[PDB]
Amino acid sequence: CSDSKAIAQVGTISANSDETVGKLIAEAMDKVGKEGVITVEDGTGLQDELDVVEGMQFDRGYLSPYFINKPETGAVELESPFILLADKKISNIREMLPVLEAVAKAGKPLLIIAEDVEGEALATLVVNTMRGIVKVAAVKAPGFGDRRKAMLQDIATLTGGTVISEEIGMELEKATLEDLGQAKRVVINKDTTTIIDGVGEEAAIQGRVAQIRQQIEEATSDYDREKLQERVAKLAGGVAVIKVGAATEVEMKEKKARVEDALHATRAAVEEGV
Amino acid sequence: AVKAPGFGDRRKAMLQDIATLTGGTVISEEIGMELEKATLEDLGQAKRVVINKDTTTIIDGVGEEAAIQGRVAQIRQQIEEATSDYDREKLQERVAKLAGGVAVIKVGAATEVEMKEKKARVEDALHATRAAVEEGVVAGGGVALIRVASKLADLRGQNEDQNVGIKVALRAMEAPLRQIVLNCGEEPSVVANTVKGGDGNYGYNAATEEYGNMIDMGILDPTKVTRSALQYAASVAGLMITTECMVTDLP
Amino acid sequence: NIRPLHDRVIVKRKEVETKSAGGIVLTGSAAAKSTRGEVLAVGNGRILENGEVKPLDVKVGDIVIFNDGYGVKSEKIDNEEVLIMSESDILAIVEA
Amino acid sequence: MNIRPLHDRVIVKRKEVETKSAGGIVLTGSAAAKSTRGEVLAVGNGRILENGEVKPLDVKVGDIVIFNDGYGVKSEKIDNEEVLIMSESDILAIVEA
Ligand SMILES: Nc1ncnc2c1ncn2[C@@H]1O[C@H](COP(=O)(O)OP(=O)(O)O)[C@@H](O)[C@H]1O
Ligand SMILES: [Mg+2]
Repeated sequence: CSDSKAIAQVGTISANSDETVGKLIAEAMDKVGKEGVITVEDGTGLQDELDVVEGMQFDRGYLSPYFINKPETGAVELESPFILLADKKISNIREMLPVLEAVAKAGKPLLIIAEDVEGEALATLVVNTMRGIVKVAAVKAPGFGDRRKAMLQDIATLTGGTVISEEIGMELEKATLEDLGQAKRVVINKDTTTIIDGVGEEAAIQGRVAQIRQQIEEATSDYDREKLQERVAKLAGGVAVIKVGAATEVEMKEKKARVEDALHATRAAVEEGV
Repeated sequence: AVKAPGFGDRRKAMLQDIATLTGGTVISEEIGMELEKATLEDLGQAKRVVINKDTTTIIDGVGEEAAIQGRVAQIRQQIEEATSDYDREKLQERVAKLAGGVAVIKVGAATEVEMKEKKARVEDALHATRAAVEEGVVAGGGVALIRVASKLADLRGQNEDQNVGIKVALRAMEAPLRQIVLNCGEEPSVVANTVKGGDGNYGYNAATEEYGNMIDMGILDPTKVTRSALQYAASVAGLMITTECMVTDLP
Repeated sequence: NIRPLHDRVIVKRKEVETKSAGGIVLTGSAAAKSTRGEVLAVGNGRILENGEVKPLDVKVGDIVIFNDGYGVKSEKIDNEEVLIMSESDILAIVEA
Repeated sequence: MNIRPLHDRVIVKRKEVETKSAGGIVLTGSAAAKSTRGEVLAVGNGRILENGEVKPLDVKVGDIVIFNDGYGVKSEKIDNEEVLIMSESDILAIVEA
């Protein structure tokens, strides 16, 4: 089962003769491929919806609301920012000069991804965007400790930065202006943080992709493949999410059930044929 | 000196509503400022303020119309939420105070049980007028549904069985009107006929027990409530007639 | 003006909580207040054993670094906030 | 903009934690290092005891010194690098070779 015509059809069959469900899955599978992830959520309006997010997008919010830039709706857009992650919580480490001044010497807007930010470090951060020395914003990292740190180094190679660890032979006060990665632009909201394009070699990315391929199977079969493919889609290609619409709450349970059924079937139909 | 509006986040959000209105700056312990370091620019200004035992009022405070409209535009994103009800009550409350004004209706009654009846009839009327305003109105007496049913008569489906589903709906759109008449203890059969014979807004007035123009007689259904009633019932009833089995716990 | 006695000097605090001097460093949240000062006026000297009058090594109008204990007391003179301290509380005298 | 320490007190610039030269070459990190070494800038006049006036501090300038970091040591910012100030009593040994 290959062509998107055939895919939409096997999708439609599992959907109990709903053509919309099949063609929509086909659209997602056509855009993000075999490996793109597709999710089903309860709906707002009465209509089915297919959203496509391309490039790197992960789930976390900005810790301080005052960082908002150009864009309304609390949108923060930063041009060519720099990202570094230390694994640790930053309150007392507020000194961190030599590194900031280096960034101060650069005169660029920063995008900051850390394990977490204490209110103490936050206050002086507010002062920087108001004062104008450097415009800077900071948002929290996506996951749990082991899972996040594994997907953090993945982000480092994307923007060409190097991960600094306090759990490693590297220090919070020690960083260089060159250690940071770059991106074309970044947009941050209450829920999601986004990087459009980072600057990195085609070599490091798929080199990193070839190494994770051995990690795809292992002993673990299905359960880490889920977050791993979750990670994989985010890093190179893109992820797709389908918001399933319904009129009433009881119909939502029926609509969603038919949608997940058809989804698994296309995957099965895709890999093993029909 | 007066206390802040509410418990946290109710209070803190309404300072920024209040702060931008009077053009002052909110002093927070959560940012790089503190109370002992403050400027006269951190202060807001107003023409007059009145405070009584229970109330505080600010008469025409001075802040840009640009900054004020900025806070309302930010609440537009706040208008659409997952909180549904009570979220809408307290959210517009902040907005109304900042731009418009507030209205409160006090329902009177002799006894507490009549109070529950009067206030309930008032809440229905409030939602209805609000809904009527935004989404428009159609002829009451359920005559809208009985009229749209007349317009859809030539409609057909994919198969013969599907046709019945279509016809079942139109017959069922008669129900509301036919029910109102029955509550008057009058022949529903006769009234349905005499209304279906005619067109447009011609309908039955149940209170005056005489026919006439629904719109001219001031009998109005907010279109939203009529649209909603039809949609929701069809969704669940459509699913409901599909039942071939039922599972439950034992007595 | 007033004159402190013995070994005690009366100093006017320099700006508080703003670290804005040194490096490229900007202003932070956590506060360290007034580690330096311009003084005002000084005492005659401290007696030691019998030391009688030994002139204090710090002259007047000099800007100095200090460690603030309770030995220094916060007073308000001439609508100005001032610190009274013992000369032993002065660490170093900075000069441009 | 040099800075002058008062009597008995010495001002010295710290020497950064050495990547371990002991067990050469095995390096320690990343953590603070107890100071068996240190540099200096200026020196106070001396300490007075019972008219004993000022005994010149036995430490000269440019001398490499070992010290214990106690409550007595303060951290200050001078142009560029920040340096620390202390009493001669807190200085233990001067390294010479
Ligand atoms: N005087 C009247 N004459 C005819 N129909 C009326 C009159 N007053 C109300 N109606 C109709 O009866 C319905 C009243 O609904 P009501 O019982 O108040 O709440 P709900 O809309 O939930 O049924 C409306 O659809 C309206 O068209
Ligand atoms: Mg099936």
